[PDB]
Amino acid sequence: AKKILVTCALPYANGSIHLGHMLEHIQADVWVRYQRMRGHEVNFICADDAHGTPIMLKAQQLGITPEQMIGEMSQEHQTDFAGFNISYDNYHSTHSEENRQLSELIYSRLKENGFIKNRTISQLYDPEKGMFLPDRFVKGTCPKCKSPDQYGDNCEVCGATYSPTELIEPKSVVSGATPVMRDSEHFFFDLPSFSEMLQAWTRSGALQEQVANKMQEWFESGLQQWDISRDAPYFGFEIPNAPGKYFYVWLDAPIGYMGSFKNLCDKRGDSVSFDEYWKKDSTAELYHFIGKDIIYFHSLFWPAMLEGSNFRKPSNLFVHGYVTVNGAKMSKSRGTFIKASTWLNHFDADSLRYYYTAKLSSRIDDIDLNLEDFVQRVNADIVNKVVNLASRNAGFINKRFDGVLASELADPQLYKTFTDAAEVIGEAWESREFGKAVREIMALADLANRYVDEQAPWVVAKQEGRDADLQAICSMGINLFRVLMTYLKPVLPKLTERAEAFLNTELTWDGIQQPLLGHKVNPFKALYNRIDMRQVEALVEASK
Ligand SMILES: [Zn+2]
Repeated sequence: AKKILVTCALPYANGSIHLGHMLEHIQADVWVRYQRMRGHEVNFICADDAHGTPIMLKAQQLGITPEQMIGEMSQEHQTDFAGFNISYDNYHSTHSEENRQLSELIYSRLKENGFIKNRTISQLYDPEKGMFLPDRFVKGTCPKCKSPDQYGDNCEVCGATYSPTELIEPKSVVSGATPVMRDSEHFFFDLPSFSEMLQAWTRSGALQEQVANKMQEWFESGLQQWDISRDAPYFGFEIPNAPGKYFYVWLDAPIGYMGSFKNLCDKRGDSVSFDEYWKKDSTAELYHFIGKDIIYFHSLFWPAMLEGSNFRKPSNLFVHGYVTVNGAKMSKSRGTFIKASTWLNHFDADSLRYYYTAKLSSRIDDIDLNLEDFVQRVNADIVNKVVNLASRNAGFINKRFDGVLASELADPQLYKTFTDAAEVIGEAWESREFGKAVREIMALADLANRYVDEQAPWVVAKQEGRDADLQAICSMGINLFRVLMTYLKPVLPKLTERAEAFLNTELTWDGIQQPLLGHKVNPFKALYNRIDMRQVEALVEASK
């Protein structure tokens, strides 16, 4: 009955999708698929974050327009996400008319409401190229240790940090020219005016405890005003009434959440849903799945901007930790910085979806992809626990019973044990306690395989006169498989499709209450094959 709008953070347009992005998009997709299974109206919304100085400069380096470059990367990203079955209702771009109109609208309301301040700043400027330089486009000699060729605000030899204005013999990374200090008028969002409102959000109990604790540190330090403008030359949207000034990504990137939804509504010819979801009086739910590095933005700047422009605020923020591989941050030299596209050359999507889901929880702790454990766990749980219930039983049904399952459950009390677990498992999906859900599902899978072992169909099948017993045993196992695959349907979309083809039925959450009786199933080739460490080694080699 609920109306739910769910986002993931917008991938930056100047890098390929990697396993860190995939943790976030898979986590959100599992949640979204569960919510759809429970009958809710769900809109899963994302987009590429496509503006700014690094994008402008990279396109100039490539000798193509920024529009061409971001279009190519948007296609690459969407191809990768589609390969992992991320079920967006719309994937748009911050470089869009919807985002331009919403950025202009929000800015105009913030300004009319007194929340935009003008301030003159001083920044390093490349007088040959004719542009202000972000810190990382200034290089020079470390003032402390005198090491040459250091970039931005820190030295990678001695570890010192300093303003780039302290670098010795500074050079523009863009042109090689010596930069100079130049003043410019910038426009700032008066975030400190929302401090009391934001403090009340933190105490409310909606947010992850770990997230609320971080916000307390930020209130202690004191909220600052945030620059929302950039000078030309820029790739982005110009500020009304301010020639030569553009919206900085702080302002336009999250508006892409709104612009992507507006695009979806407009393409559908739906003239009511945008306001229904984003007006202050909305009864729809708004959730953002994000990582640890963007908590401050989404918990402080973003709700303040929405409040100040007369829009509703997020219902909650769902924050996850970082991905590690083999216990450490992804490492290019070790081949553990793994692209989504590369992953799919070696493994299917369901394997990684399962592995991350088995590790995920409602906390912000990091998620480790241990590659040895990945092989062991996929083979143990998918191949040998869940799919085994179908593969060990379906042959007898197809070959000796014309594909027809028994007319009654052999063990109705065991079946009820499995259906009774739906409440706790669904609550675990709902609360983002994914690891708890998987543990419960796999405990049931162990109980199902225990049942089959106890009945010993490989013995019954060779014994004269026991056809009916064999059909009963094997049909019971297949019905337990039906239930387990329903619980795993948010996690394993492709395996689920194969299971539905075998079972001749769509799997629905409520459908488990009606077992398959006197019901024709289909033959299948392997539903899921084993993986091995040779494939892991190949993936690692390919990623170096
Ligand atoms: Zn140094």
